[PDB]
Amino acid sequence: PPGTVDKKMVEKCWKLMDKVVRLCQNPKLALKNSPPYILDLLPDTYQHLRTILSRYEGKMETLGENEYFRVFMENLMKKTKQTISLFKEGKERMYEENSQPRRNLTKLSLIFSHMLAELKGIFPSGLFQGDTFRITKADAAEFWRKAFGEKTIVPWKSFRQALHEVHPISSGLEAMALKSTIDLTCNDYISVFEFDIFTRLFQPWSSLLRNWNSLAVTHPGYMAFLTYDEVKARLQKFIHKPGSYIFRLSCTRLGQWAIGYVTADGNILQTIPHNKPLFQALIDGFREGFYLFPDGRNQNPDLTG
Amino acid sequence: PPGTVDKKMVEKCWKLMDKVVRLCQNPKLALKNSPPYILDLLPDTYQHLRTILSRYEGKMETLGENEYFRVFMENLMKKTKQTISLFKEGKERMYEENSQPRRNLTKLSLIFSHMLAELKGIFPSGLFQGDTFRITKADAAEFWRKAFGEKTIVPWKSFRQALHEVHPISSGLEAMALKSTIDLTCNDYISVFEFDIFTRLFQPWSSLLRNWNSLAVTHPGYMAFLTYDEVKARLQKFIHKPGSYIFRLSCTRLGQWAIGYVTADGNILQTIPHNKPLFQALIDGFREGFYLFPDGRNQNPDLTG
Amino acid sequence: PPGTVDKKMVEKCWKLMDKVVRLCQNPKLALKNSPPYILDLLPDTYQHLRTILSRYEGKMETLGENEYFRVFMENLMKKTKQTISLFKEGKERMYEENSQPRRNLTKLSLIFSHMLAELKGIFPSGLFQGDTFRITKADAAEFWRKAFGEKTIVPWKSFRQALHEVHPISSGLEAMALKSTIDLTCNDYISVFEFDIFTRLFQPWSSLLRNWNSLAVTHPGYMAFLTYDEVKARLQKFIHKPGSYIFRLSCTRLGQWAIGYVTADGNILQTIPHNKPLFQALIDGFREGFYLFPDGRNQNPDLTG
Amino acid sequence: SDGYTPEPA
Amino acid sequence: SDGYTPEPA
Amino acid sequence: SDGYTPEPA
Ligand SMILES: [Ca+2]
Ligand SMILES: [Ca+2]
Ligand SMILES: [Ca+2]
Repeated sequence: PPGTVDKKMVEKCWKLMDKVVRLCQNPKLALKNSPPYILDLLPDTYQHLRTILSRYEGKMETLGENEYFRVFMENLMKKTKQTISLFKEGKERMYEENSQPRRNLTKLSLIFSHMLAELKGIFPSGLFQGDTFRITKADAAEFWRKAFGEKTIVPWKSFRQALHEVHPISSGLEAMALKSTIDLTCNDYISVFEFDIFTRLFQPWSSLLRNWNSLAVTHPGYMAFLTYDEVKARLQKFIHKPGSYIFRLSCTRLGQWAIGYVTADGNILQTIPHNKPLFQALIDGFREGFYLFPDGRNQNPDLTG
Repeated sequence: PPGTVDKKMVEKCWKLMDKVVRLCQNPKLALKNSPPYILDLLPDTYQHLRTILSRYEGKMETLGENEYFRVFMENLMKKTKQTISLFKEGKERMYEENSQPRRNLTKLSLIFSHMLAELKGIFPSGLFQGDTFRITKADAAEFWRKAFGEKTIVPWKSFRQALHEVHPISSGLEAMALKSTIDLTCNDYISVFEFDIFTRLFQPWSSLLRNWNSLAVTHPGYMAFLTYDEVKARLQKFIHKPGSYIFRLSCTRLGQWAIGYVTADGNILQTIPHNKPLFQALIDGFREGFYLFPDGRNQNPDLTG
Repeated sequence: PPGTVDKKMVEKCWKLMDKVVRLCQNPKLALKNSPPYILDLLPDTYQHLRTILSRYEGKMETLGENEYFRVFMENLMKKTKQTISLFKEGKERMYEENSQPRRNLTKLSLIFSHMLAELKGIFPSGLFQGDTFRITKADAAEFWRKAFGEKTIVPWKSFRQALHEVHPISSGLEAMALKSTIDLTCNDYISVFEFDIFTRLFQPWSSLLRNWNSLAVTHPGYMAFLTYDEVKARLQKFIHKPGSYIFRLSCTRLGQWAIGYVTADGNILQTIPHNKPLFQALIDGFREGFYLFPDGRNQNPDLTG
Repeated sequence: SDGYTPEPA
Repeated sequence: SDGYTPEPA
Repeated sequence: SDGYTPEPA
């Protein structure tokens, strides 16, 4: 993996993070408070990094050499550099919302949220427990343990070939689609944390990639790195077409689905389905007249097989 | 409309707003954090005004002359002056809760919430899009467009005569009741935003004023400019009379209804009905034993016609 | 009761509270923001004490001698001293989570939450209205009024003998169990506020102590001074055993129950039952397959009698 | 934010 | 935090 | 504030 994490690199990273903070306090950006909110995320990430350092008082050599922590720190440093490049190389299109540069800052925001979530899953309370992480579906737990043991983080290639023995991937293009879905921190590493998220979202394990095919790859309602405010904004054009709906990953309850939909009374509501898989929510909502037109489209996929 | 908005007037307004802030940090007031909270509202309003100015860097002449923005700024300035008068001309009855002066500060609070909401609807992201605002019910959309085109804001008189051609108003007293309901920012102007709120609340459009007659004008459960904390406080006297209920506009989800009710287990709960109009919620809740005694009264209106 | 409350003692108490605040800002502790959060609680308690003092401007002699306020201030001072002792006499086991010292700081946190809640119930808006407090169940209201009149706070002994005439307590050990449940502020005084909480939780009044026997004393799912984050953490080991459940007092909606449960899709969800007593929620959840194994145990109590 | 709970049972 | 509401009616 | 969700399905 990347290099060992010393004090010099943590104090560089914070200085990068504080630069992204200053950039992001531009009033022309019109940043709204809702998650994911980069103005809370960077400060919160520093705080959890303070926590880790504090509990590794003495044992810095152990922490500095930890594999996950080295990959994490590199991801964090790379992403905060991408955000600084994005502002600089975007000059004034950062301010026109629905410019590409601006969509790119929202996507980073989400990535900064997914990274903080992963770091807290792996280091709850500032201490490394990647090696005892609990994978939430038992079959998926068995897969990881048989393939990688108690490893916290594995390169994409090695993950893809392990997955491929049990759940065959059809092609190069399907594999790249798969990668973008799972690899929430976008760093070409698959964590036990990102694996947990993906197999909870696309359970049951016994048909994993067919489930991911129907709900994401071939479904017009699925929306990849979208936020709550983006879903609301996207549905506005269908305000007069009750039953229009889209769905995505929840950013604050990672592992759970969030469905957005236009009601018959002129509201745009967002829900998080409980005690039922997305399929069943989608089927029943169609049957009850709520989830009819995915992304405002007139046909809806028949998930009833 | 009012005068053009220059730098001198924005810096006056902020100075007024900061005076209301200082007044409102009196510990004798016992202000609670819940929405609507004047201590978050004024600061937030400044922030969105910072945002607007920032995106009109250069084009101040365009912004300064915008019709809605001129009316807004006047409303904001008038209301912050009323609040300063209220403290000064209230001397020490501001501190006795359930004094009139104190109820008047709560009502202003709500008004400051409704204004901020209108300003964000009309200037989402700091840019003026009153002219493309989406009215949420299609019929109501047609009405506005046929009557006023793409105007953002119209004087009450002109609004009343337009409404009156399609939905006849019975009398002067009914017209004044109507005005107080719709005119959420209390400035004798009806925005496309306030119109949207009113027709979402009292839909369907085809019986608009009968709907507003049954649910507000003649219903003992309707409560005009009340907050969540006021509803809770008002229901306390009926704590031992399960089924007592009141309803009002939600302040944080403008356009939606919030029902307050005393349960059979000694709780006071507040709900926001979804995928059904207030009528249906009221009828079904009566039939299921939840919403029985409006404002603790023994008879309940029969909405089942 | 304890001594009269003067200025000297309030300025001592604040100085103690600010010491607990400094101790609690240690990054090694890894304190999470969720309620109960001692970093918001102490500051908030000071603020409500500022409020009280401010409305008793002049009448300090009246406030200083108020019975409830004297007992409160003593409780607040004793508990903030216990927390300072706990850090000092815990040296470095404060930092190992699931050390005893660390569990003890969580329990104090909860106590600091219960005290602030009691002080706001008795002094809503900074003014003493213990004497008109509304007890939420009518029978329980009658009991208090017949036994103690309009008293705000009564010593445990006197409370136990009053209760004992109407709802006989079986033994010394049952009485001590009863005391720990009711006495939320742990100070050997029972407030009208704590009484209200207990009789709302364990209603109906006509079988009070049998209800408390079945749901708390003999139930393996009941969890005494546990927080939301502790329930989530406790259920992790049962992540693969859907139907495992535990319940407790809600800390932010005192008087209401919060049930934690592992779903069939790999989630840990927490709910607050409404318009039904805990018994009925427990029975129906068992019958629908949600609440099966209390604390992960294979048998579940039959509450259906 | 204030507590809004699901419609009654 | 954002507004998530109960599943549709 | 913590996440409390609607009673189970
Ligand atoms: Ca990754
Ligand atoms: Ca207006
Ligand atoms: Ca007590």
